[PDB]
Amino acid sequence: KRKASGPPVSELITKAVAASKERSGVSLAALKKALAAAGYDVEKNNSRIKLGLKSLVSKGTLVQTKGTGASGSFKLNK
DNA sequence: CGTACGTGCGTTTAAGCGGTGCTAGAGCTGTCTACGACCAATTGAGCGGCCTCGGCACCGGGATTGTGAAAAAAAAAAGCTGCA
Ligand SMILES: [Ca+2]
Ligand SMILES: [Ca+2]
Repeated sequence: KRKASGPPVSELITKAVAASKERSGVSLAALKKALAAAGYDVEKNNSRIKLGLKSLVSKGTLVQTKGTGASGSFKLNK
């Protein structure tokens, strides 16, 4: 009955947190802190989270509404 | 990407061919009467009509089923640890 709680951590989650936010939103900075809130402070995972972007359009998971140079305002169904 | 098929060879097999010999049975002919058309009178089954009353179509409201997204929780690739 204590503090730590958070995510399931991959493309099951990049699709779940982007959908677990009630509405649309920007960048690596929104998605990672929702994914690292439990206590696992970000170390080497920084390249691993970063990679997910081409992996999502190539495998067809999130369309990006906004964003250019490692920024991406990712969408699901409206 | 792996191998199931096609091609082409030499070897083996029995189909095909002609002939003979045998006789089952196909198919023809004649006779004869059981059987089915045809008939008229008889009459009852099944037709149209007509009435009724319970099954079922439709409704509303509740219980149940099944799908799908998220959130959590087991379970394996991706990183490294000193040992030996
Ligand atoms: Ca005859
Ligand atoms: Ca009737």
